[PDB]
Amino acid sequence: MREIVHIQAGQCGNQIGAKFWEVISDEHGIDPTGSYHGDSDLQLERINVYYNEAAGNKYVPRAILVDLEPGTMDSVRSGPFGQIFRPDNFVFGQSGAGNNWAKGHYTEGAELVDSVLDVVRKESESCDCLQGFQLTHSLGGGTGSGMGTLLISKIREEYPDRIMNTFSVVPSPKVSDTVVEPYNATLSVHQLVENTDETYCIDNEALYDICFRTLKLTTPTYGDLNHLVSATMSGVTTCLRFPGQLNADLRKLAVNMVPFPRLHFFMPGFAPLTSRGSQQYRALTVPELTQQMFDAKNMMAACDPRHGRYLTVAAVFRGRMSMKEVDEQMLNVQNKNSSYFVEWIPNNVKTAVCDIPPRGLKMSATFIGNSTAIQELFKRISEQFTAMFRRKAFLHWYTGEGMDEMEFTEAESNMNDLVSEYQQYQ
Amino acid sequence: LFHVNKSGFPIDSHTWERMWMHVAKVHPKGGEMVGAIRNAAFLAKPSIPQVPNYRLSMTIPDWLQAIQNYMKTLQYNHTGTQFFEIRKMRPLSGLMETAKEMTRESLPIKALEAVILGIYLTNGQPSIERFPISFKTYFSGNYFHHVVLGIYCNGRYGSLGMSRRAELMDKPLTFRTLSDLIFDFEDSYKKYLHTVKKVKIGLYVPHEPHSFQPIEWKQLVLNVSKMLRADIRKELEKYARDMRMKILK
Amino acid sequence: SAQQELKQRQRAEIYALNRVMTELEQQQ
Amino acid sequence: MRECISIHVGQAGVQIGNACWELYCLEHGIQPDGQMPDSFNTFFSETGAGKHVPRAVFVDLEPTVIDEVRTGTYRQLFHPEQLITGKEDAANNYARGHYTIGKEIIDLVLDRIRKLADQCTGLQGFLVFHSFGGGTGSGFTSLLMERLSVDYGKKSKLEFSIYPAPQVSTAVVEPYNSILTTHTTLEHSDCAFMVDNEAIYDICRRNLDIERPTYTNLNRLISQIVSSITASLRFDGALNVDLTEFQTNLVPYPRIHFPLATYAPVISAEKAYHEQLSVAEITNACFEPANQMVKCDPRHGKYMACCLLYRGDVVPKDVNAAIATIKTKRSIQFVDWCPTGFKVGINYQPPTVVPGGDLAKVQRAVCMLSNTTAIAEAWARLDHKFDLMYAKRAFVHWYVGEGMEEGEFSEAREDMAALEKDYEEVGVDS
Ligand SMILES: Nc1nc2c(ncn2[C@@H]2O[C@H](COP(=O)(O)CP(=O)(O)OP(=O)(O)O)[C@@H](O)[C@H]2O)c(=O)[nH]1
Ligand SMILES: Nc1nc2c(ncn2[C@@H]2O[C@H](COP(=O)(O)OP(=O)(O)OP(=O)(O)O)[C@@H](O)[C@H]2O)c(=O)[nH]1
Ligand SMILES: [Mg+2]
Ligand SMILES: [Mg+2]
Repeated sequence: MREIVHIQAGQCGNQIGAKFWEVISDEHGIDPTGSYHGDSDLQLERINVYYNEAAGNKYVPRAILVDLEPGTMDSVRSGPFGQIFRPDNFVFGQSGAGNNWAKGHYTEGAELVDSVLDVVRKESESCDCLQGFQLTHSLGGGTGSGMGTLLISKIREEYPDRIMNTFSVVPSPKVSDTVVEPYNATLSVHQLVENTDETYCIDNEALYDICFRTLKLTTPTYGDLNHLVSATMSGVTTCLRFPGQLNADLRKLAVNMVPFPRLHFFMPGFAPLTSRGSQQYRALTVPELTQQMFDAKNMMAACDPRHGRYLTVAAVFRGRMSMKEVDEQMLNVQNKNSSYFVEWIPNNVKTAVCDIPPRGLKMSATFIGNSTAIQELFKRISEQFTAMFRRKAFLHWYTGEGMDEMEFTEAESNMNDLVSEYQQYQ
Repeated sequence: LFHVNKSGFPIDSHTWERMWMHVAKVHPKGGEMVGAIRNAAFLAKPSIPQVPNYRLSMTIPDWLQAIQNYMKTLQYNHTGTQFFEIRKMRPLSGLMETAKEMTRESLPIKALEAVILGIYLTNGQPSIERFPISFKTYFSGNYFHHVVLGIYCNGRYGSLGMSRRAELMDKPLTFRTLSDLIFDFEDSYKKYLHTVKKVKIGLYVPHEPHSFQPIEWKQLVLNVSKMLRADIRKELEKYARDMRMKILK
Repeated sequence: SAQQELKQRQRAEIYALNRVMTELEQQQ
Repeated sequence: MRECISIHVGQAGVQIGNACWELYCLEHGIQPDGQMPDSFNTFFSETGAGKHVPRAVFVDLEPTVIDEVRTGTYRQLFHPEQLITGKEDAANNYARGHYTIGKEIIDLVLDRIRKLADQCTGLQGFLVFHSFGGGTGSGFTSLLMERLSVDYGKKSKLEFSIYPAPQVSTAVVEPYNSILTTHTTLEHSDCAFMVDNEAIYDICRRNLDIERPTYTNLNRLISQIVSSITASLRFDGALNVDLTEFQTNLVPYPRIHFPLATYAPVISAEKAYHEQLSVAEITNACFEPANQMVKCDPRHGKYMACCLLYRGDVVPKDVNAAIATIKTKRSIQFVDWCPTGFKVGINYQPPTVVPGGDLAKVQRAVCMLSNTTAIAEAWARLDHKFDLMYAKRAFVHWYVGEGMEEGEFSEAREDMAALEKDYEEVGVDS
């Protein structure tokens, strides 16, 4: 009950989802063959949130995988914990989108959408109480940016009463490996505003900075960044699966943190992140966790929180800890930083506490902030957009797929509209 | 004695006719102008004084002056009928609500609600600090009482308030000592051949508007008439030192 | 609607009356 | 032949009920499995073979806390039908608890009440436990109390709520829930006993010397107060005070029935040796402002009526002496229209201490209830919170999306303003 359907689109989404499933399975004590080899009874109590039982007393994830290039499925099945997925949930195209938004949403994306809605529908009648959906993808592409938005639009048509949780990776200016990011990014966020309840923006630049500066890694591959994102994802949905002193599911966060219907873009955090060398020079107390959460260098989106206020904040602690410590800490944190918090909301922190921490720690805390500083990112994207769209660069490829020109102007208008709306409350 | 409105607003029939009977009785000519104003088809609409706003450039003595001229502009009540019922022991927040609704309506004002208005206006300035002063005095075989609001901005003592008389309700920030201020009030009082008997001083009012701290009025009290002014000055300066260091509690 | 006109009349008459008694106190 | 049935709604109510039923099972000697190894009749039913069933109804729209109770150490105490569970929480939304998600469960609980109240002969009232901040504890309690009030017109209902603290808080939409619940708590219940978390945190930090207290300690203290209230119904003493007696003593006017509770002596096991803890000492400890379980200063108000439920080794002469010394003090200000303002009650059973907890095994204790006017501060602050948010219409779309109407938000505010005005206009002199 309160189950969640998980969908993965694009290479980035597929890899982050694979890491997320490895983390979740490790947390619940599931073998990579699908069997159970845990110790406690709390693991089985809410295993149905992310898993379906099967004959032979194994568990299969409730996951759907989509891409337009069959190589990603090959890598996912070959990789670790890839066998748990049942084969019929994989669906693939013939030729990838070629970083073309119009190709992954109009031309070849439509010819495969029916299978994904069919398997999603078949999974949604394999339950009784569905809380919502969640999708991992990248806005800088054609296979994740276009097909993803098409999929959420169709689903929101089907189930207006549920919720969606898109953990989208946004494109960064400096760390760019593509020439046509702004077009795809703007075209996707045109549709993300309306057909989604919570979007967690993630940036590769901020993740790389976290690995270099905090974890002191020498050669951070994509595995480490995917591990950090997976830790955040597992932190968000912990109160559905384990008991605590103050529970908070997805809808509680949605009502706490969405003051107005369109202001639902967040940037997460996580603590404690410590290098191997500095393991023994720390006390691991609630004040340390709270100081590390609100640090400007601990944000997962490449934005400066000092350049704007916080409409609303949440912090899902994890571990056996006092409640007075938490209440006094998230009170004095607001007291010292009154300039960084909005005056017309008397309380800005929605604190929740769980009891079961991660496997390798004693305490953790997933920080989720809703600040007016996020729009920084969008302005940068808009700048790049209006740099290329003025001279109509690379635009004939999108028109060749049947897309019209006015859609770009409409999406840019929506971008200015949303950025102004965030700017308003500051 | 003057009576008090207690029916909120508008004024009920009983207090209405009572006030009109009172003013008819006291006014020697009486019914002529009373009935003329009752049955006046059209009368001039009074203007709304605008509440001044604090500005950083202009100086603080001019700020106290400005509040004083606004209060003067508000046409001090001598109709003999209070319009806003005040309680001494009531918590401060109720008095802030009373002050803000009074500014909204902008009706005639007497000394007590005048000093409440002064507190409400000056509540926005941590540098400014204010407190109440009261006198119980004797004249013509009857006792009377008066209340004003003293201020201790920029290491200088000043006074605001209201009265039917002119110089008993307003002084500037030009006093080195509280004793000089109270003795100036005593001399102005003697100028009307009214004898002060007792003098009372309270405490600095807190700067938080929405609080339940009541207003103190009797923390210091002396019988000024009996004692010679030297001891009065000494005790008063001791008390002023005890106050400005926040020791008293 | 008529309540605000009632308050208008009340403040106008009481202002005029207060002016009259201020003049009388000047006489006294 | 003297009874009351308990309803626990929401996480806070269920978690307080855990401690409460632990305490009651401890006091009468009932094992966790309900098997004793006729004072229990107030809270337990005997059903042959010595099995004792509490008269409780555990309810929650979310199944996790009720499942925690089902798997806990008292799985064998309650019979299974009482533990009712929904499918999805109210999610801090009044409109989901009251209108949308409350409809599907309300009948299934009401009939259960109709069963329990049909097993008892004489019934004195109800003991409802809830929280104001939540979406379940507000909306579902509204629905349940409306239904019971239209059903049983003349049965007293005692709410034991948890009012939000001034500064400490754990939710962003608490004022909207509390202001909406103010209509049900007034006009349906009979005596609501407000409680804060910040006040009990301070009490545990200062008196008990605990630097890191969690919710278990707060629940234990609240359980001690409720067990003190429902003590004259179970044991016998010099003076006995049932529900309606102290209801007539406390509530002066029909619309002001919000007393604030207190307890004494709360002391650690170490400081007990250096303390005498006579009747005069504990009686004076109830009136100091550092022991009120609502974050408000009673020195800025007046006491309308008071009720001093003693228990343990006490005799009435000491109580009269202590009340005399209290009446001599000028700091403790009473109201002029209440020349006598103390309802005394003595009981012979001393307090009971849970083994896992941290409280001294004292020999006498007093529970003080006061219908003072200082409670308005605890309301006034919250109104300001509402005023700051509703001005911008923040979060209103969530509530209006669940079928709720917007005008109710202003209606609740004007009702609360009327309550504060009525509470202030009494207490004036003469
Ligand atoms: N944290 C991570 N970021 C990634 C990862 N892979 C890609 N990214 C970023 O994703 C961006 C593009 O992602 P994708 O290759 O998935 C675009 P997509 O596959 O959906 O379209 P097609 O290539 O046409 O199939 C790229 O600029 C990378 O900077 C990853 O594994 N982890
Ligand atoms: N004293 C005490 N208070 C608690 C406890 N648990 C939660 N609270 C209070 O409850 C408030 C939040 O409302 P909840 O009672 O948790 O809401 P709910 O009853 O679970 O209803 P839902 O939100 O729909 O789940 C917080 O402000 C806490 O102060 C507890 O165990 N003891
Ligand atoms: Mg690709
Ligand atoms: Mg709950």
